[PDB]
Amino acid sequence: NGNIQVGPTGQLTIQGHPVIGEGGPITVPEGSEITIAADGTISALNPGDPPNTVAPVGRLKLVKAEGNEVQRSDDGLFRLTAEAQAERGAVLAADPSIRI
Amino acid sequence: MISSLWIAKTGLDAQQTNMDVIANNLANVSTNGFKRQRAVFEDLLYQTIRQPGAQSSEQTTLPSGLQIGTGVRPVATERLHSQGNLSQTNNSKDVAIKGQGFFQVMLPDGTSAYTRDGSFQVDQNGQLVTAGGFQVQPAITIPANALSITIGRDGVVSVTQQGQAAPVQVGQLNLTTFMNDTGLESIGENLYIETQSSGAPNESTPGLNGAGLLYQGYVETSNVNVAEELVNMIQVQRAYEINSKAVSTTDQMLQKLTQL
Amino acid sequence: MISSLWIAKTGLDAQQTNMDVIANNLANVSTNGFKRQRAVFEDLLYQTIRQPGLQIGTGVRPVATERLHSQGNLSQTNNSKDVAIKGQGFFQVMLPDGTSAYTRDGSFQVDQNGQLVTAGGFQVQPAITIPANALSITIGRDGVVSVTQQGQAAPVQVGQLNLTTFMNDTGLESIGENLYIETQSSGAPNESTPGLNGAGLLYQGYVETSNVNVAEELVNMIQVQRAYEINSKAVSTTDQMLQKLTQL
Amino acid sequence: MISSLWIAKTGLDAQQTNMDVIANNLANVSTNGFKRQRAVFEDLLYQTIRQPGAQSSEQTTLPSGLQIGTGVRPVATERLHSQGNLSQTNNSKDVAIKGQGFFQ
Amino acid sequence: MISSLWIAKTGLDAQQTNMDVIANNLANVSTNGFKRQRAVFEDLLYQTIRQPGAQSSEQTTLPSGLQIGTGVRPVATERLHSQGNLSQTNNSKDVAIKGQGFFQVMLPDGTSAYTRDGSFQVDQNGQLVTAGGFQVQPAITIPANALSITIGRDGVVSVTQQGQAAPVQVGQLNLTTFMNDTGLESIGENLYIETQSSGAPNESTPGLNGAGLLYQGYVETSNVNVAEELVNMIQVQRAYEINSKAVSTTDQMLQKLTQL
Amino acid sequence: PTGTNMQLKNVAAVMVTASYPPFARQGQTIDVVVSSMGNAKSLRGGTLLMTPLKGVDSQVYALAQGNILVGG
Repeated sequence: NGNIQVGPTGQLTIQGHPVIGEGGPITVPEGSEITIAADGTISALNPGDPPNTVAPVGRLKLVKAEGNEVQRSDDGLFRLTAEAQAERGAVLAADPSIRI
Repeated sequence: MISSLWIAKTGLDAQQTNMDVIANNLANVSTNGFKRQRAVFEDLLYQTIRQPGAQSSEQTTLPSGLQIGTGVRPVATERLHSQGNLSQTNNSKDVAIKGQGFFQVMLPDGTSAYTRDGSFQVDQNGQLVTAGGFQVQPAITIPANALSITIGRDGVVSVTQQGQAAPVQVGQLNLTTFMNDTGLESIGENLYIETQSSGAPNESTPGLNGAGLLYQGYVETSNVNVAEELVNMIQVQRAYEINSKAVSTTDQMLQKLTQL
Repeated sequence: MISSLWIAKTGLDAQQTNMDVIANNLANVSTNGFKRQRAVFEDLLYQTIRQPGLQIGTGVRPVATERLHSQGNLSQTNNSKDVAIKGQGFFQVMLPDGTSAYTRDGSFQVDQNGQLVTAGGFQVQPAITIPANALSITIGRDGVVSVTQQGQAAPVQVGQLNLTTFMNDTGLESIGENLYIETQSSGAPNESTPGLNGAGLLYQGYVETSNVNVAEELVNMIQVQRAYEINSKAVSTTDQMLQKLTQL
Repeated sequence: MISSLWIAKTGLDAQQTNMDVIANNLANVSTNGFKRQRAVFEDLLYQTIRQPGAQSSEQTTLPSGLQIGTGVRPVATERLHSQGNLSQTNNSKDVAIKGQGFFQ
Repeated sequence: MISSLWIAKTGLDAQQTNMDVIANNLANVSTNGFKRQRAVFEDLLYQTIRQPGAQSSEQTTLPSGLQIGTGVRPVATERLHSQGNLSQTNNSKDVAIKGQGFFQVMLPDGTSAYTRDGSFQVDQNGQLVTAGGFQVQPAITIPANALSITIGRDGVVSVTQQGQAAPVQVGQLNLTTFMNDTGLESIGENLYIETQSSGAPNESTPGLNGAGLLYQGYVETSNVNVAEELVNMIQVQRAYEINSKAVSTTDQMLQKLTQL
Repeated sequence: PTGTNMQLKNVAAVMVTASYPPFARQGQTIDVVVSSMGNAKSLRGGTLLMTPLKGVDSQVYALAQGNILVGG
């Protein structure tokens, strides 16, 4: 689900779950316009300011996992199977080849 | 209900405004002291969608991203304050301006208006008024038994009475100049009033630091160039054609969606 | 569900975007110093099916519109205050909030206390102060604004009209009323005198007209209408196939 | 809307300027000490769709590329300062100049 | 969206480029030292499909396969550098070239352009400049109290002073000739800048090596032949109408394809 | 160069306040309070560069530089 929604405090949540970036959960400046990039780079623009101040604030963590390595949990979110957990670690390393 | 239809509607309205300006310019060809008007348009807003200059990828940025524009809207109509060609009407009371000045008149309300037209008459009381009966400042009083009225280049109004070899001065016609001449509010009746964008009225003698020279027996006709108006009429007609075609094309597209 | 409705929908939306661009180009055919826009379409992600080799598409999505920065035709205004640009360059105009935008519309006026402003009233950098008793305003090819006064037989130098040149003219942000602001894709606004360092020249009494060619827009409208009809037919075919499926 | 239309529009203004100059010259036939005007025109902008002399290939160069031009513009209206014919009015107060001087 | 429509699009736009060439030639009829332009068109791509020459039936080749072509593109516009008609204006400052030479002019930015318009003026310092204020090279300076200026057909310039019965040479007007005169880039203002396709500037005094001869009191009028322009109008209109007819036919075909 | 665009993200302009203690002698150290002055999100692990602490008489009485401790 790519339907990302901002909050009044500025954090990125998907279905109420905060989005995970390279610095952990993604927090974006409050009241800013966001442009996700082909590699997940998040650029924040403050309204009123000139377009010269567009500066990135983080990067979405995009991971690659086939259907064999993921099993659905009871809350609708997929997670690594035990084998795949022991093979590729508990925390998946982000793949830079993923386009978005 | 669909964006392209609003954009084409705005285009149609702008072209209709341009045609209205053209028709107004052509309707005032015979008006003395008339200045032709030209409208200037601007585009309206721009939908952001994808902010250009954003990070397209960690090391690269988006060059000239996706901006969707709205229609068009007229900014303002500017006058062309240029010396309209002069004409000899051989009348002692017609006055024309060679430079950049204006005559001052008093409205019945007590306020002061400014007119460039110099077709003047005399009322029953002997004061110099315009064609609409408004009393021209500074209130030159022409006496009962006048034989000839002489208005010089510097604005002196003199009356030559019977049997006197010297002429009697009865007033002094001054001209008002503005910092921004196009900013005046036209109320019709060949009258312009001062606004805050037209600076302040600077009174000056006709021949001094930039007021024009007054010519007696001359009238300043309108500066409307008619061949330009015909070519612009052709242009406006073709543009209205194209905008109406855009409207019709959008109409044809929505029909297929209704049919779906 | 999983089908072709979305493919066709993404297609229609692209034709709608192209038609919006065409309508914007046509509506601004009378604006002075307007650069036509062209929308670039470039397809979505592909889904790969593995054999014991084939890739299915997903649709089309608009990426970025480009403004064509060619030199438009000049027209006549016989107004001494209007200047057009021969070459590549932008007039710098100061917005009320304080940030400087960049415009190519050369139709200027003098405001109530001197000062050269655009048609919207915003002041034009570098600031000019025209004297009140000016008889004729002359703007030279190299941007020197000289003013003649009655009596003195020599014109008085007032200001220089500097042109701001960007290395990438397409990346400027169009803020609306014939104004562009610099962006990260069009950085480093280079101020120069007109005529040197690649800056354009100035023609006084002329204004630069729009860049919109008409035939391209009309034929593109024909193509957009017909492609929209095609995508609508595809949507209808998918609808009928799903209707036949559900009736089982 | 069409470039050809703008080019013709200018040309029309240029010819109208020529006509106005001719009319003004004819209107001042009997005036003394008059100098007839003459208008000079020049090329307007030149759209460089294809650059003349562009290096199309590493060996061949494109000669005289696509230089689409815009209309015309009058450079100026210069007065022809030449000695007009002298005429004898036979008045003591009438003076005429033979060379290139001016009265102040 | 369909091939025939793209081919017809090239067609309309190219007949317009013609139309622009015709309009540019017409607008500069009164321009002194103007050269008329002519556009050249070429064929666009040709889709191979069946390859012509490929062997069918082992011993029989296939002649003239499906070379389906795309539209048209204009190659380039070439100026017709021919001698325009000389017009006598009886001026000491108008110079006309009768051969194949160019005057050299210095732009204030440092580089040099080349012009054929011979209407020269004198600045406040006495230099011979172009009507646009650009200073001619070499650099003819004219004395203050000049009574008559004589420009010979050899390019020598003489000034007759008072009290001197012998004219004094104050300069020498040279002509610049090029290998290819069509390769000069026209920058407007009757000025050409040298490009790499026009060779290098060859200086020559008027009468030798080919440079033309300079006439005083004459101006080289434009070589635009106008009846040819009208006949070209009639074609540029009929061809555009026919291409639009092709567009309409393709539109009808696509409409019936859609409606079914 | 005077004409250039600097868009920093790791620098904040701050005001430093301190108390000049009784009978203070040169070379002694005092505590300072560092407060941001414009649109800065945080001062978590920043370092205060050389700052001259003026008095009411606009004379330098102390020089401030160190690592800021923010609660967290």
